[PDB]
Amino acid sequence: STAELEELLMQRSLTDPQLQAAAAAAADFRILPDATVIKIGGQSVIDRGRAAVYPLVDEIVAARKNHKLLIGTGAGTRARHLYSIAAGLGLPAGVLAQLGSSVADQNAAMLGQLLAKHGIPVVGGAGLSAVPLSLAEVNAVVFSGMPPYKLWMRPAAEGVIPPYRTDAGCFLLAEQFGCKQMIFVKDEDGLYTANPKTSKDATFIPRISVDEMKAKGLHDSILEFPVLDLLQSAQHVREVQVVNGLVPGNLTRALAGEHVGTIITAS
Amino acid sequence: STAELEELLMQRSLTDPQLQAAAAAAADFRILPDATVIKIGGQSVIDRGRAAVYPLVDEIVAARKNHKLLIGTGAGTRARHLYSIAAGLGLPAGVLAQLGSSVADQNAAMLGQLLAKHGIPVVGGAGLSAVPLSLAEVNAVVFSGMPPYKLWMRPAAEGVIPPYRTDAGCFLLAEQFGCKQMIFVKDEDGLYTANPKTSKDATFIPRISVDEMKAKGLHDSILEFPVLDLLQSAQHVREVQVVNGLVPGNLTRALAGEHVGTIITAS
Amino acid sequence: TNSIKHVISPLARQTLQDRDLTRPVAGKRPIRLLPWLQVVKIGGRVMDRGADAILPLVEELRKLLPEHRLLILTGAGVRARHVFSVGLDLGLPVGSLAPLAASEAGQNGHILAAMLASEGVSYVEHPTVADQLAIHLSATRAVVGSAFPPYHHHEFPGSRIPPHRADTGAFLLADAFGAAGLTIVENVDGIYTADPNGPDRGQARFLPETSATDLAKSEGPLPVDRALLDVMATARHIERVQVVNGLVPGRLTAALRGEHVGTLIRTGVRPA
Amino acid sequence: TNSIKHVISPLARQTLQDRDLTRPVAGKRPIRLLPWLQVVKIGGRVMDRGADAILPLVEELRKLLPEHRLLILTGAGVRARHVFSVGLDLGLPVGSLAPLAASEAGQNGHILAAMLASEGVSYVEHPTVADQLAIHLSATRAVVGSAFPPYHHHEFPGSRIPPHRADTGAFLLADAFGAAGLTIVENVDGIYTADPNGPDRGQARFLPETSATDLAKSEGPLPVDRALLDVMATARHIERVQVVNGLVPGRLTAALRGEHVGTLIRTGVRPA
Amino acid sequence: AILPLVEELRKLLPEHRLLILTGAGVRARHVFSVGLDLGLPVGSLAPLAASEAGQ
Ligand SMILES: Nc1ncnc2c1ncn2[C@@H]1O[C@H](COP(=O)(O)OP(=O)(O)OP(=O)(O)O)[C@@H](O)[C@H]1O
Ligand SMILES: Nc1ncnc2c1ncn2[C@@H]1O[C@H](COP(=O)(O)OP(=O)(O)OP(=O)(O)O)[C@@H](O)[C@H]1O
Ligand SMILES: Nc1ncnc2c1ncn2[C@@H]1O[C@H](COP(=O)(O)OP(=O)(O)OP(=O)(O)O)[C@@H](O)[C@H]1O
Ligand SMILES: Nc1ncnc2c1ncn2[C@@H]1O[C@H](COP(=O)(O)OP(=O)(O)OP(=O)(O)O)[C@@H](O)[C@H]1O
Ligand SMILES: Nc1ncnc2c1ncn2[C@@H]1O[C@H](COP(=O)(O)OP(=O)(O)OP(=O)(O)O)[C@@H](O)[C@H]1O
Ligand code: MOO
Ligand code: MOO
Ligand SMILES: [Mg+2]
Ligand SMILES: [Mg+2]
Ligand SMILES: [Mg+2]
Ligand SMILES: [Mg+2]
Repeated sequence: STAELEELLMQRSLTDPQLQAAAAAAADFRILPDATVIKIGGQSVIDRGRAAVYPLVDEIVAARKNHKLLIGTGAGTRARHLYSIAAGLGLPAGVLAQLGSSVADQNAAMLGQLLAKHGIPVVGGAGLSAVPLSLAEVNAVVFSGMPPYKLWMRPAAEGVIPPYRTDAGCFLLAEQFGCKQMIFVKDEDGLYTANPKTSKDATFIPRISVDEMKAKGLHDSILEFPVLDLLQSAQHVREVQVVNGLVPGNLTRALAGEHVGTIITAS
Repeated sequence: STAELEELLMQRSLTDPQLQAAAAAAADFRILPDATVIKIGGQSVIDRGRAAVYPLVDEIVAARKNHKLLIGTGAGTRARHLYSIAAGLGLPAGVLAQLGSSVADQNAAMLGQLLAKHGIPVVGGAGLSAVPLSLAEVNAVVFSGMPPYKLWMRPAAEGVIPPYRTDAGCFLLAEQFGCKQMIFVKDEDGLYTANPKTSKDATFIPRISVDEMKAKGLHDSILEFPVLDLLQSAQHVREVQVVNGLVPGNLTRALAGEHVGTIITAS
Repeated sequence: TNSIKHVISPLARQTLQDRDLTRPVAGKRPIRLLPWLQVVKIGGRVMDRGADAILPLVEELRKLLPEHRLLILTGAGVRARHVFSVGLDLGLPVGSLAPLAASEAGQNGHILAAMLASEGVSYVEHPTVADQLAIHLSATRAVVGSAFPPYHHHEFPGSRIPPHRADTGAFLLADAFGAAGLTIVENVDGIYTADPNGPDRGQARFLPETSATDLAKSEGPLPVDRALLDVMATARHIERVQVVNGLVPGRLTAALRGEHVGTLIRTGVRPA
Repeated sequence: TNSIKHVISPLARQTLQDRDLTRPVAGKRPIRLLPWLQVVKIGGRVMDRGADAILPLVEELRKLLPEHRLLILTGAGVRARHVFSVGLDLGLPVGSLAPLAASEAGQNGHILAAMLASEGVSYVEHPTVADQLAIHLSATRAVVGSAFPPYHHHEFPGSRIPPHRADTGAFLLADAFGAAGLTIVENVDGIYTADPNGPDRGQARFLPETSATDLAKSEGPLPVDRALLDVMATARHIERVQVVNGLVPGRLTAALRGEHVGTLIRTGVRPA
Repeated sequence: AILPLVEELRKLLPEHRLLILTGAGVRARHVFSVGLDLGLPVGSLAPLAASEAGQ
C-alpha cells in the first residue's frame, strides 16, 4: 500500500490526514535497540563534585561491560545563573537555550576527561557513533543533554525559560534511536508528591502514569513536564525510570531492569 | 578544607595567594597515565624523507603493541621559510604561529597516510581521542605538534619568532594528560655543549637539569628554552628524553625507560 | 559532605518547573533583538516550478532590497516528499527524516542566493543566522537561509512526518528576533476551507482573514504546518502573518508594506 | 514491486550521459553570478621574494581597491616544491600532495591579508568564497583566498604532480562566477617560447598574444598549468587572460583596466 | 512631544528610508494675522509660512 502513500506525498500537503494515517501505517526501525540512555543531572550530581561523580564513573566503567550506554549530561546551576541574567534583560528562550547548551557541554567535557582512560569518549554524534557503541572495550559514549533547538526553541506559554532542556534532549535521543530504556540519575530516590528539599511531608511515588501525574497537579516535578507530553506521544520508549545516583548500585540494578526508584509510564 | 576554597573562589580574585595555595592543595588526576608522548622533528627527521621515516614507522607499529603513543609532528624548514618571509614583512609572532601550525599539520597528514594501513589515525582532538588508545590494535595517534595559541602567542622579549613551538606543544600535551614519558626524536644522539653540525668540538651530555642547562649559557639548544621553564614548573612529567631516530632501536629502548640519549630533569 | 555547590542566583536551588518561582524572574515579556527585520518564507512548491516562478520573484526581491532588511528563508518542496517516501519504506523515524528535508530547503536557498548574488545576497547557515545575523545585514541588505529548524534528530514524536517544518521555523525565528513582520509565499492566493488543488476544490472557499485558533481547532489540510498554529498560540511579538501568492507579481511587495493581498492570520498576541 | 520512486522532472529516468537528452535542458549557456568581479592570481614565486616584491604590490592593491571589487587568489611557490620532493621520496600519490600545496597557498594568502588588513581586507576560506562571496564583498572591497582548488584527494591521476594548481582554480572560479576578468601575476614579463631562467634562455621569444590551443598543442614549460589550457577550451564567459609581471609597478593596475602590458591568452570563447 | 517622536524615528531609520517633512504650525498663523492686517496677498504669505516649516 505504498503507492497510495507515494502519490499522496507528491500531491497532498503533509497536513493531509489521509497522508498522516498512511504514514503511521509504515514500518518501524530501531537504530540502537540494544542501547540504554541515561541522564546525569548537573545540579543534582555533577555540581556535587567528587563524592557523587567518582562512584558513578566506577559504576559506568563496570556496566559498559554488559550494557551499551549513552550518557547525557545536564547543565546545572551555572545555567540557572545565566538564565537569571538573561531574563533580567528580557532576552527570549532561544538565547537561554544557546547558553545552557554550553553548560551541558562543559559538564560533558569534564566527565569525558574522567572517563578517557577507560576508553569512553565525548561525542557530538551520539546516534551515529557506531564504533564505540559496538566495541565491548568501549560500549559507551558521553554526549551533552541540551537539544539543538538553540534559537528555534518552542517558548513556553508564560515566560522565557526554555521548557525543553537536558531531560528532553536525552529522552528524545532515546525515542529516536529506539533505545530500550531511559534512565534519569538524580539526587532523589525518585518522584515524590512535592519537592522533598522544601517539604518534609512529601510522599514517595514508585510508579505512575503521565495522566495520573498531571491529575495530581504537581507544582514542581523532578522532570520537565513537556517530557511527559512527549512520552505520551512516543512510539518506541514508553516508560522511563528515575533513580538516585548517590546510592551505590541503584544505576546498575536499573540497567538490569529492576524497579529501583520511580517508573513513569505513558499509559 | 574545600569550603574555604569555595568561598575564596567566589569572593577573592584568582590572584589572591591564599586562593592559589588552597588550589595547589587540591587533588591531582592523570588522564592518560599509561600514555607516552613523542615528538618527531620535522627539520631533523621528516625533512629527510624515506630513509628516516620508514624505519620510524616500523618502530612505531612495533611499539604500539606495548605502549600507548601520542606522536606529535614538527614543522620543519617550510616554517622557517615562512618565518623569514613574514619577518621581512614585519608581521608579529602570532601570525608566524598561525603559519607554522599548518606545516606541522602537513607533516602529520603525511605520516598518517603512511600509518593508516596500520590503524593509526590523525586526530585534532588528541588528548580525548580516547577510543584509539583504549584499543591494542591501534594504541596510537598522530597529533600535529604546533599549540593553539595561534594569534594569542606570548611574544619573546626580542623578536617575532614564536618561542612556544612544536616542542612546547608536545610537552604541554604530556603534562596536561599526566603522561608517564616524554620523548623528543631528532637527528642527534642528544644534547651537546654546542650545535655539532656547526662545531665539531661539541661535547655530549647524557644527563642534566634545567638549572645546570641555563648556567651553561647555551647559545643554541636542541630544545626550545621556554620548554625548560615549563618543565621546571610542571607537576606530572618532571623529565624528558631526547634521542636519535636515525639510529634504529633507540626509540624502542627509550619507550622501555632505558637511557639511550640525553635526559633533562627539572630538578 | 556531598552538598551541592551552588552559584548564587535568583534561580538557584530551582528545577525551573515551578512557575511560581520563575515568574518573578522570567515571567515578563521579552524584547525585540531585530525589530527592524522582515522575514519572508518562500515555499518549496514555488521553487520547484523553476524559472517560470523564480525569475519574476527574483526581480521583485531585487526591487525590495533597498526598501527592507530581509531574511529570506526557503522551504523544501517535493524532494522532501521523495525522501520521506524512501525513509518510510525503510521505516526510519521522523527524527531521521527531518534533516534530510532541511537539506532540500537549504539547496533551494543556495539556488536563490546564486540568482541574487549580483545584488550582494548570500546564503547563511543556521548558526550564522542565530548568533550573527545583525552584521551580515549591516554589510548587505538581504540574506537567504533555510526555514527548517534544527530539530533534526531531536524532532518531536507522534507522527512519522516532521511537524516542525519551514513555516514553523520561520515563525520561531521571527518571534525570537522580534521581527517586524513575517510573510509567507505560497503557490496559492492564500488559505481556503479545503485544498483547491484537491478533490473538494469546488467547495474550497477563500479565507481573507482568520485566527490561529479557528484553524487549529478545525480539521483538514493547510498550506502551513499545524505546529505553526501551536506556536502562534505562544507568540510574544508577532501579531499577524500574511500568506500570499508569489506567482502573482506585486503581492509580496504589498504584503511587506502591510497590504491585505492574501490571508491574514492573527496570533494570540494582544497589542496595546 | 521494487520499481524506482522517481521525482518528476525533465531529467528523470536519465543517466546524464546521453547528451541528446540533456541538451534540451542543460545545453544552453549559463549566466554570470558576479559579472562585476575582477580576479587576480598572485603567483607564489612572487610572494617567495618577500618584502622586496610584496610591499610595492601591496601599495598597488591598496590603490586598486576603490576602483574594483577584487578577489585576490594566491599561489603556493617553492614550499610546495619541497613538500612534493618529500612526498615523492615517500612515494605518496598526487592526491596526497595536492592539499599539502593548497596549504602553502593559503598561508601566502594569510600573509597578504595581514599586510592589507588596515584597508579592510581579509582571507576567506574557500567554503565562504563559494557561497558567501557577494556579501563578503558588499562589506569590503577586496578579499584574499587560495587559488588551489579543492581536488585534494580527488586530484586527477596520470601524473605524480596535482595538474590542477592555482592558475586552474582561479580560472575555474572566474568562469563560474562569470567574472569580468582574470589577471595572472608572475615574476616574468609574460609567456615566452622557453624558460628565460633556464638553459634555453637565449632562444626565448616573448609572446605578446596567443591562444590556449597554440600552447596546448605545443610542448615545453610554461608559467601556467596546462590543465588551465584544457579548461579554457571549455570556458563559457572568459575570453582573454592577461599574464603580467608584478615586480614591475603599474602593470597590474593597467591590466585590470584592459591594457596590453603582458601576454594575452584568448580562450575558446566566441564573443558576440 | 518631540523627544518621544525622536526616539521612535531613531528606531525607524534602520527599517526604512525616510523623508521626514515638517509643517509650520502656529507661527504661520501669526504671520498670517500680520500679513492680513497689512492686506498682503496669499502669495506673499506662502513663503513666510514655508519658512516656519523649514525651521
Ligand atoms: N515532585 C518531586 N519529586 C522529586 N523531586 C523533586 C520534585 N519536585 C522537585 N524536585 C527536585 O528537583 C530536583 C531535580 O531537578 P533539577 O533540574 O534541579 O536537577 P537536574 O534536572 O538533575 O539537573 P539539570 O536540570 O541541570 O539537568 C531534585 O533535586 C529534587 O529535589
Ligand atoms: N646544544 C645542542 N645540542 C644538540 N643539538 C643541537 C644543539 N644546538 C643546536 N642543535 C641542533 O638543533 C637541531 C634540532 O633543532 P630543530 O628545531 O632544527 O629540529 P626539530 O626541533 O627536530 O625540528 P622542528 O623545530 O621543525 O620541530 C639539531 O639538528 C641539532 O644539530
Ligand atoms: N486549506 C488549504 N488552503 C490552501 N491551500 C491548501 C490547503 N490545503 C492544502 N493546500 C495545498 O498545499 C500546498 C502546499 O503544500 P506545502 O505547504 O507542503 O508546500 P510549501 O509550504 O509551498 O512547501 P514547504 O512545505 O517546503 O514550505 C498548496 O499548493 C495547496 O494547494
Ligand atoms: N615558457 C615560459 N615562459 C615564461 N616563464 C616560464 C616559461 N616556462 C617556465 N617559466 C618559469 O616558470 C616560473 C613560474 O613557475 P610557476 O608557475 O610554478 O610559479 P608560480 O605560478 O609563480 O607559482 P604558483 O605555481 O604557486 O602559482 C617562472 O619563474 C618562469 O621563469
Ligand atoms: N475634522 C477634524 N478632525 C480632526 N481634527 C480636526 C478636524 N478639524 C480640525 N481639526 C483640528 O485641526 C488641527 C490641526 O490643524 P493643522 O492641520 O493646521 O495643523 P498641522 O497640520 O498639525 O500643522 P501644519 O498645518 O503646519 O502641518 C488639529 O489640532 C485638530 O484639532
Ligand atoms: O539545568 Mo537544566 O537547563 O534544566 O538541564
Ligand atoms: O621548526 Mo619548529 O617546530 O616551528 O620550531
Ligand atoms: Mg533539571
Ligand atoms: Mg506551505
Ligand atoms: Mg549515475
Ligand atoms: Mg605560474
